[PDB]
Amino acid sequence: NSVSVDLPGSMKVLVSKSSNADGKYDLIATVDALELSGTSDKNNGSGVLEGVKADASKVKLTISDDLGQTTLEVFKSDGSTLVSKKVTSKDKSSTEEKFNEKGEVSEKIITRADGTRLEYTGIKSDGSGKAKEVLKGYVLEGTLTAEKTTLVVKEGTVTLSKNISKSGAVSVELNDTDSSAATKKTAAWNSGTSTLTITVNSKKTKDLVFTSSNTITVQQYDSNGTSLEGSAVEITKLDEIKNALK
Repeated sequence: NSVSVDLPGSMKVLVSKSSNADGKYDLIATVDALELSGTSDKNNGSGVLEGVKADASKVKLTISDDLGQTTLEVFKSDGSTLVSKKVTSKDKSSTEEKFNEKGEVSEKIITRADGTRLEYTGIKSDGSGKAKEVLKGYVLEGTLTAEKTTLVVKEGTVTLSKNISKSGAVSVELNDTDSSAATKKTAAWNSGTSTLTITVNSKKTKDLVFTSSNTITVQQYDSNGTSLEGSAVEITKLDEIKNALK
């Protein structure tokens, strides 16, 4: 009878070959040992399935009509308040949330399609909390407010701040408390190329590029302070960001 359908979020659903007397299709899925079941208006594996955890928490799997997105939710045993929600979007990125007793989000883990992550923890009712970005090879740490995420790396008297706005726009700034003009770093941000250019003693020294691939690269200028030299090097560990700030 049934037809297996592959779903975003590493799940499968079995949809009946034919519809019932009401025209509806039966859906069955097994998600981490839990058996979920439902009925659907459509014949392609989309719709709603429900079951329960061993501890009586309610579970619902919602598959969008075009199979592009899945939502896996856990609720209190009466089904009233959310406990956890995982949404896998059509790019196969995911958001995984936990909620407090009021249904307010207390943790949000974003896994980008490329596997890098934003981890927001200890989220309060104002949308503030702790923030981490998990990149390939290293992690950046900072805070979340309702206005932006700010991830901070410190080296000497330099503080590098990577900001991710509420709308997702990246900007980077550098601030150095160094008194000496021979050694003080300053930097300018180019939003078009996502590039922070560092200057010391009125000469450009380095370009730090925050790529659309969620990597950081560093390239030096010649001693003339005007032309780039060599080729950009991808950062592989936090120590190499610190090196770029020296």
